[PDB]
Amino acid sequence: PQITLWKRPLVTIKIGGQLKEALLDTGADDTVLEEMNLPGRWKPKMIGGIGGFIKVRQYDQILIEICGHKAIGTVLVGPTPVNIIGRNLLTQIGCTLNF
Amino acid sequence: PQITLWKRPLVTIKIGGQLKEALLDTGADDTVLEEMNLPGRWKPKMIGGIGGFIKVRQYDQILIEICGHKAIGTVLVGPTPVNIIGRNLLTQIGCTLNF
Ligand SMILES: CCC(CC)CN(C[C@@H](O)[C@H](Cc1ccccc1)NC(=O)O[C@H]1CO[C@H]2OCC[C@H]21)S(=O)(=O)c1ccc(OC)cc1
Repeated sequence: PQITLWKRPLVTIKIGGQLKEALLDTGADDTVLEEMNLPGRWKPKMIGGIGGFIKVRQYDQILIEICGHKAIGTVLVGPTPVNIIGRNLLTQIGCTLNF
Repeated sequence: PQITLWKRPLVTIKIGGQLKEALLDTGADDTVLEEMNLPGRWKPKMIGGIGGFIKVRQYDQILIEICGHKAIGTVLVGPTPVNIIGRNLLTQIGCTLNF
């Protein structure tokens, strides 16, 4: 689809068999989701945003479906203010900016 | 143009007579620029993201040229690590997400 930006670009995602709402965030290198239980191993990492750095759990090679488009990649889980889909997954679904 | 997301979507902008590099950021409600001494009146504001909040100065009706596309709206200035073009201006240059 072509998504205009007068509203937040929010979409439904499916991860770990659960549906959630997430923000398509071209300003994020990485995908960061709010606290949740994910299966598999994870390593502690740190990521920085506009307000500083936070501790996150890094899950590698996680299956995640975005508007019916499948992606498999790194998902960070931690105290982000909102679920964000970053470029590591936006590229996998073929997302581009156009103007 | 069409901008892929393999790398950060940085573009050249013109504001207050200065050329800068800024992120085309669908996840940013508003436009946030690195510290700079703009003239005119402002009002204080706080914006939050990963890591918490930062204090910024809100200037209204600021002209920004984004890849030759003119836009005028609210611009926040503060200790951001990156220049961020948000949805308030992205809509004005006809920017959409597409996948
Ligand atoms: C609340 C949604 C989201 C933060 C979750 C909003 N951000 C825009 C993002 O695109 C920032 C924009 C951003 C980019 C780079 C440095 C600081 C901020 N990117 C970001 O935080 O990404 C992180 C996750 O991937 C990593 O790659 C970038 C940093 C990591 S923001 O910078 O904090 C922000 C921008 C405008 C605004 O106006 C109301 C309010 C908040």
